[PDB]
Amino acid sequence: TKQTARMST
Amino acid sequence: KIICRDVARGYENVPIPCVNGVDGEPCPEDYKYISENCETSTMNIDRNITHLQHCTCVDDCSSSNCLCGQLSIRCWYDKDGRLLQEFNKIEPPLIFECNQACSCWRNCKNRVVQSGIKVRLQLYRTAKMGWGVRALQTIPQGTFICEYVGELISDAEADVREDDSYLFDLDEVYCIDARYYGNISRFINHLCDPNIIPVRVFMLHQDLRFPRIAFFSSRDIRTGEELGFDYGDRFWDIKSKYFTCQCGSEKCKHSAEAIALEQS
Ligand SMILES: C[S@@+](CC[C@H](N)C(=O)[O-])C[C@H]1O[C@@H](n2cnc3c(N)ncnc32)[C@H](O)[C@@H]1O
Ligand SMILES: [Zn+2]
Ligand SMILES: [Zn+2]
Ligand SMILES: [Zn+2]
Ligand SMILES: [Zn+2]
Repeated sequence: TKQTARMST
Repeated sequence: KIICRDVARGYENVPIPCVNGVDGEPCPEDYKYISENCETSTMNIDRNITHLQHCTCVDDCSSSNCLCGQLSIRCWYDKDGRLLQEFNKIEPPLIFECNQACSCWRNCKNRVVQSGIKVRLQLYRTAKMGWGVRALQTIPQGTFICEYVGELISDAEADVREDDSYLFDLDEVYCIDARYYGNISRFINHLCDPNIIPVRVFMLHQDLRFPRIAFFSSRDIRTGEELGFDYGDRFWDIKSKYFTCQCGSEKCKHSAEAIALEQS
C-alpha cells in the first residue's frame, strides 16, 4: 500500500 | 480538423496530430513533451559498457546462439518486429534487446523498441475520459506502439507527488512520472478490455532498477479505436475512491456499479 496511485505492469 | 499537426514537435519518427471534436479546449500544453526519460535529480543509472551482457552473433540474431534472446527467455520478435503469438500477454517476460556491446548489426531482429514509434496515432478529446490516444491505421497484434516516457523519480518521491494521474511503477524501486515531462503515452487511458500491454525492456543499459516501459498491441487494432491498457489495481485501489471507470466495457472491473457492489 502506497500513498499515491501507480500504474504497473 | 487539426489543431496541432504534431504534439511531439518532430521528436518522434512520425507526427502525432491533435484534434478536439467535443469542445473548445486547446490541446494540452501543461507538460513538456520529451521523447526519452529525463532526470530532475541524480539517478545513478549504471551506464558502464563493460557491465552489459551481450551477444556474439554473426547473423541477424534469429538463432539459438543469441545470448540476448536467452536473457529474454527467447527473442519474442518475428521478422516484422512483432511479438510472437506465443508471447505471454498476461504476465510479460523481461525483454533484453541487443545493445552497443553486441557484435551484431544495428538492424538485427532484436531491436524493435529502440527503433521508436512507427504507427500513426492521434491525440483526441474523448467524451468522458479527458484526452486519449487512438489509432489512425490498422495495428496488427504484437506491434510496438510507444514507450511510457517521463521523469524518473524514487518510490519515496512518487508517494509525495500531488498529482498521481501519471505515475508508472518500474518494479529501492523507481517510478516514471509523466505529469510534468512526458510523451504521447501520458494520454493513454485505462481500459478494462485493453488492446495494449506494457512490457519491461532493456536496451542501452541493463540497470535492473530502470526498465523502460514499452507498449505493444495485444490484439489487432482498427483505425479509430482508442488505445488503452489495464492500469492495474495499484492504480485503481486508490483512484476508485475518487472516480469511477468510464471505459464502458460490459467487462468493466472498476465501474460505479462494480465499486458499489464490492463496497456492499
Ligand atoms: C495517464 S492519464 C490519461 C490521460 C488523461 N485522460 C488526460 O486527459 O490527461 C490517467 C487519467 O485519465 C483519466 N482516466 C484514464 N482512464 C480512465 C477511465 N477508464 N475512466 C475514467 N477516467 C480515466 C483519469 O483521470 C486518470 O487519472
Ligand atoms: Zn544476437
Ligand atoms: Zn545482442
Ligand atoms: Zn542483435
Ligand atoms: Zn472499466
